[PDB]
Amino acid sequence: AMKSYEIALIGNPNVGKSTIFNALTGENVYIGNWPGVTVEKKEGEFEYNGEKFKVVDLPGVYSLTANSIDEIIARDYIINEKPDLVVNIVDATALERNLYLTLQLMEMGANLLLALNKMDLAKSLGIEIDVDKLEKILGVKVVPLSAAKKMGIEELKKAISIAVKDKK
Ligand SMILES: Nc1nc2c(ncn2[C@@H]2O[C@H](COP(=O)(O)OP(=O)(O)O)[C@@H](O)[C@H]2O)c(=O)[nH]1
Repeated sequence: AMKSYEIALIGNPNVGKSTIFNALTGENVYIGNWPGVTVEKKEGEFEYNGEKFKVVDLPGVYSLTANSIDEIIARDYIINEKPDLVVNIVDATALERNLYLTLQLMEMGANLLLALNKMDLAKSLGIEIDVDKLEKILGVKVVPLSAAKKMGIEELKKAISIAVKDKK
């Protein structure tokens, strides 16, 4: 009946991935781990419009090399599980370093959406981001938000429903 999609959340540690995951899924959540390791695996889902969205939280990583079991898990999933959409959660207060992962993600031909979190913190720290320039330079859609202050989440949901169609 209801059409489904699979989306993955990935970014550096401490960017608000857990906060965004909870905001998107609420009570619909299973918590376990990846096979044979003590790396936590969070999965949940939300309904938006008439469509259903399975959300997998990938391990927080700084790059997608193979220097850790986390990078391995994350890379294996992105490439071999082929999610309809990778939501790359990026911290606006440390853009440069967050974008290292982003570049690798683009390399892999991930269907990508950029969630530029912590806009409040950046503003309060005097950090300026030209979101439009960023969107332009990367050729990826950028959704500014502040998940901890419950701002932009709805915007994000909408952008997700739109971005998954870009896998076709
Ligand atoms: N200022 C601010 N803090 C945030 C935001 N989102 C998350 N945080 C805080 O950043 C810290 C780490 O967030 P968390 O979701 O646990 O990050 P994760 O490690 O990427 O999963 C927590 O203290 C959050 O409250 C935001 O939009 N603005």
